[PDB]
Amino acid sequence: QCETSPCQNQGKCKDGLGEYTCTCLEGFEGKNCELFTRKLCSLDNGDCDQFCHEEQNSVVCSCARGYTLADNGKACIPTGPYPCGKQTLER
Amino acid sequence: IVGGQECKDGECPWQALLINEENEGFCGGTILSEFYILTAAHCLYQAKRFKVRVGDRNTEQEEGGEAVHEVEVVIKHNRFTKETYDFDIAVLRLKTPITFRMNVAPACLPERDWAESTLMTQKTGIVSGFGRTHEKGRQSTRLKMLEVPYVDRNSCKLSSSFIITQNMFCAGYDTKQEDACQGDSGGPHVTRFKDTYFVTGIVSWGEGCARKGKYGIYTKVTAFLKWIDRSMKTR
Ligand SMILES: N=C(N)c1cccc(-c2cccc([C@H](CCCNc3ccncc3)C(=O)O)c2)c1
Ligand SMILES: [Ca+2]
Repeated sequence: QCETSPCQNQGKCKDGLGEYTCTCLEGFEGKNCELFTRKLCSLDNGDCDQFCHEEQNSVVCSCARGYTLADNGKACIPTGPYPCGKQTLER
Repeated sequence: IVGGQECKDGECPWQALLINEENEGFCGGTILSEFYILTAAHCLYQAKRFKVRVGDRNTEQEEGGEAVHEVEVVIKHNRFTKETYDFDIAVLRLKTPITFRMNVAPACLPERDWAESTLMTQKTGIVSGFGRTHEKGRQSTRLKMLEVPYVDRNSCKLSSSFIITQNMFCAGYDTKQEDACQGDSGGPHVTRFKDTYFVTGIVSWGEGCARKGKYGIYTKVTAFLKWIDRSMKTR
């Protein structure tokens, strides 16, 4: 299925059966790497779990005290059992 | 809170209650941390003496989990104005640290720029408290919450018979009988983003409660984020 060259923006097409797979390069998302990676906070909060600001025409996520920015650089990991802003839904 | 509903288990943990010398609530507040409560300066003039009780879900009776905390220091804003309620903000330092547990947790303080662009721009916010269930009714023995839409500034000013300063903002409905009321003042107004609640306002005032063509007036926290930062370092 890679014959048709379905991966856009020089995507890494990997053939299989009735399907194919695209491994997106730098700055691309979507089944075919056709969507533009998070460059602004106005669109999806830049994929950030909490705070978002732009550094060098690029999105940079951050979190509130009591959280740590995950390795993916989007999510926020609680450092304790009672981080701010989380409802205590225990029962 | 007029209209809205009672908070569900674990829903409004950042809610604090300023109880007077009779142990009766007269204002609310937001748990900012183990030692700090955010509230309205104007509430400071509505009680001879008060303490901050957290974890309460029903003021009717002791169900355990509640804890009353004595205030060590009161940090009221210097420019608080009694006529316009401008700068209607104050931070309370507790003598003893709150023990975060079920129905007792702080609300996040957002970074100013992001709150403005991403929080204040949300459709609604949430307000809670044990205040009047009706403009002239009794207070709620149960902690209630209410989702209130954000109201545009000019729309707010226009609808206000009193001055709306930049340290305030409007939230609520035009005629829909839902709003915060006396007793909720000082209480929290939080905006949710991806299931994380950030403090965005302080129940300040309003011409009546859930009045047609009238909205709820909140202290705009984003205007006092640095002030709150410095205040939380006091004593
Ligand atoms: N609907 C709400 N969202 C709301 C929330 C909290 C309190 C009130 C409220 C309702 C009726 C009377 C009073 C008064 C307070 C008088 C101050 N009035 C002003 C007017 C303009 N600028 C500053 C202060 C009371 O405490 O009895 C307060 C309304
Ligand atoms: Ca109780």
